[PDB]
Amino acid sequence: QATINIGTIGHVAHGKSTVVKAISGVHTVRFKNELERNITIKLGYANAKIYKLDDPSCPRPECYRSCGSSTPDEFPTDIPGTKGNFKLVRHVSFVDCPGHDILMATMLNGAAVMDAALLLIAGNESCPQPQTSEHLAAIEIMKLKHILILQNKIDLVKESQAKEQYEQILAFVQGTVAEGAPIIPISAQLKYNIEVVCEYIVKKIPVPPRDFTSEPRLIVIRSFDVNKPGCEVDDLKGGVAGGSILKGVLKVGQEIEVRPGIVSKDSEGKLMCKPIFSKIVSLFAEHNDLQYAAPGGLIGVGTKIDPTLCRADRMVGQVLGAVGALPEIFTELEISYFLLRRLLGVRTEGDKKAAKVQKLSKNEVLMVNIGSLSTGGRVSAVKADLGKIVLTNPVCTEVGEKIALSRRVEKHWRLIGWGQIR
Amino acid sequence: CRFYQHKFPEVEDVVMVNVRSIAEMGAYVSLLEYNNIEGMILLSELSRRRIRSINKLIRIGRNECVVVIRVDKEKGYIDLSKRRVSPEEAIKCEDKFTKSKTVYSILRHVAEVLEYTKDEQLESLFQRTAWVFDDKYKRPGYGAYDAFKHAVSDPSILDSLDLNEDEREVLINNINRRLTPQAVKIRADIEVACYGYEGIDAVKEALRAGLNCSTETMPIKINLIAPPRYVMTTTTLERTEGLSVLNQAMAVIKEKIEEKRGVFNV
Amino acid sequence: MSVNVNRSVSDQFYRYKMPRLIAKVEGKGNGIKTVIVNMVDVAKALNRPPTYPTKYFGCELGAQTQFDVKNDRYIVNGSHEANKLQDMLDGFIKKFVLCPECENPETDLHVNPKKQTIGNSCKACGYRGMLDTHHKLCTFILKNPPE
RNA sequence: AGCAGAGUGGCGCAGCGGAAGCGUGCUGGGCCCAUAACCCAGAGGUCGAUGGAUCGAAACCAUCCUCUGCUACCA
RNA sequence: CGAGAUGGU
Repeated sequence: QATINIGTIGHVAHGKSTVVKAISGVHTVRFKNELERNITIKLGYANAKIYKLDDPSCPRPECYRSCGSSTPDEFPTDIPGTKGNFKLVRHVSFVDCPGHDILMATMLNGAAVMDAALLLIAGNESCPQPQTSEHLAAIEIMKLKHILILQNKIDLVKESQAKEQYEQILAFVQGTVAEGAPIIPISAQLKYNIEVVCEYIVKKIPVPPRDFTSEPRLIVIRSFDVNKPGCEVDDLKGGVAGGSILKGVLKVGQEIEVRPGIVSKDSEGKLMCKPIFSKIVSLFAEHNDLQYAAPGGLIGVGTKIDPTLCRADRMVGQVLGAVGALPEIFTELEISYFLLRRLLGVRTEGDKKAAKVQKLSKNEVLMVNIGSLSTGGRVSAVKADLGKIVLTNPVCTEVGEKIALSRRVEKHWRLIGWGQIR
Repeated sequence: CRFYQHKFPEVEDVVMVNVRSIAEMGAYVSLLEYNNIEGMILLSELSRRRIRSINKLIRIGRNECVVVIRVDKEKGYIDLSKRRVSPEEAIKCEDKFTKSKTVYSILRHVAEVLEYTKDEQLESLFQRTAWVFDDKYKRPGYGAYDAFKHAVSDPSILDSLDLNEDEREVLINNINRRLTPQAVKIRADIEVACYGYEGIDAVKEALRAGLNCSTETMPIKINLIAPPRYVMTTTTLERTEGLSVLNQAMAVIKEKIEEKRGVFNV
Repeated sequence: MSVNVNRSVSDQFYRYKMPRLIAKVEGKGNGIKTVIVNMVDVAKALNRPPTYPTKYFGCELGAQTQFDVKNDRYIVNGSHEANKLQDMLDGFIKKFVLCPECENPETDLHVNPKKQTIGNSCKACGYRGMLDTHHKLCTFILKNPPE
């Protein structure tokens, strides 16, 4: 399955494809009859292995040469060793986090399903790049301290401008996160130095505690593969959920449920909403089928549901567990909150409305996030630090420790702060 | 040879013709449903309004639709007109001609049996079977093409008379080589997406309950434009008969999930 | 080749881009035609009916124009090769839908044909009003409202 | 993947179960003192593979191939 | 009461 799961995180115009291939061998993609843009804009994945010879290097699947293919005019090459037998370090897979702040709820969810972060940096915009606070301040508030930095698109950038970038970032983080994350430089075009990223995901990142025998918990985000061909057109395979198990051993034929579920038809409102549950039909990980599974790793879980739920990611940010589980389900929320010391998202040569956030009012709709879920929140009562709200879809958590808060401060919502349940 | 019952055309009806020459008073023409007999279109009968050139109304070797305005039976004189013909009547003329050319393409080929020395065999093969198969129906408006279509579904039409084996097989083939694509002409459209958490077991009745009392071998054909747009074929029946099976299938498709705690728009 | 929608702006990164407009000169003297070949694709790229940009050339040049459903040819009568259109190919933007506050033709029209008025609105800075009363094409637009 | 088009004889639009189909473009001739309008005539010819009825196959019917178009998915 | 514009030596 896996020992750890790592989120590749960044900002607009930094690229994706070359570096996600360099750390895994897998092209991150979403299927569309259209050209591939500079970024995978919405949350994805890349399956991987990490392995070495007897001496520090990251080989190809043929071990004798590191020979590249990312540039048409050159063959950059080194010898890891004289065709030595490879050794696996540990089982790992990557969470391909969103490329634009428009998906900030899905980004907080991606940052919750990872055990650690890779934060990606590029020369395409001015030095004090703001997502170095925006991700890492939320990541500290969701208590996930495990962080690394990766300087990607610098193929034509001088060492003094590469310095000015990391040094204006090192000055900027003083109010938002600890400086203690290592930086790895690479080439995006030449695949130079990329095996140091592999070494640092062994060097910096610990294996986290989980309970192997306590009651099942799972986070789901992805509608996994089901396909059109068949002699029976309905329910040939059933819908498959992509997720990561938080807690408990899991097995084929176990009854599993999703906590927020759905609102029942012919209800007059938020009443009569219920969980949804079924027996697990199959399991998938590491390009193999399974009968059993464990906490701490990315997995595909097979279910009896209609594939019409799976033709798109309807299942973004959902919490799952054993049938009839305890954890409280919220369709309305009691909140206490705090706001960021600057407005955030983009920057240039001098101030662009970067002042402190204006207080909330009841005539508005929030986007609000809890655990690894998301919902839209409408106000019943509020003050500048405290409130009471009703939710357009239900949400769930094992404890009400934290929430994250986004406001329509302009045409689409931006993060403005965080809070707790009362 | 002649395609029809009678020696000469009747007055004030439409014939298919081919143009041979143009002169000072009119164009000279051969009628096609008769044995290439001579007739003429007068230049006064071509248009209701001024003519910019004649060559773009008529040119030699092209097929044309015209009414017969006068006939003298004894001398063999026939007068033709184009000013009269409406476009519905031109479509009707092409249907009469196509239904006749197909029947004639059977009989001309069936005649290549016995001695076949003279057109006497063509006229002898046209008489009896093919003539009594449509002389009875001139007023209703059918031709022997419909009797041949009846002889395809039941050969008792042929068994009623003196017969030849080419006259059986060539007749059948000139329908069946074109009629054998008796293709699908009805399918259903359904908006259903399924609530059932037991669906991979439960929906296998809704996929198979669509008709009662079949053989266990009986197929149906099922289709999909996208997952929320389900489609089914009504047991390969034609659009003149499958309308009952269409209404039953869509009702059964919704029933075998509304029976199972689903709810949908009727 | 391809171009910016208007050449009064020299910027490589300008928001508006389109295919070339190419035309055939046809016939002989005392009876010459200029036929525009790309006109349906250019009208689709500019989000207008193909009658309006064709009619604007006849209004400026002092010439007859033809439209035909039987053959899909759009025609400006007389010879108008090279510079005779290409000095003024901007005009359908430059005399109608440039905002006076900023050089950004992200601009829409709405017609009230019962009340002799054409409404105008640009998304770039919120500029709104009507088309001009001395300008030619207003008499054609009110008799030919948009789809 | 559901449904549709194309597979020149001359640019381009693709007729109908008869060997160009018609409106149009090109080239030449007539008419006029001459140019346009109008009139007339030209252009070397199995139109992707494999079967079958025909006097006949780009155009009556199967089975494969490929790209577009609208829906919209094995990816 | 069809259609019938124009003009380097």
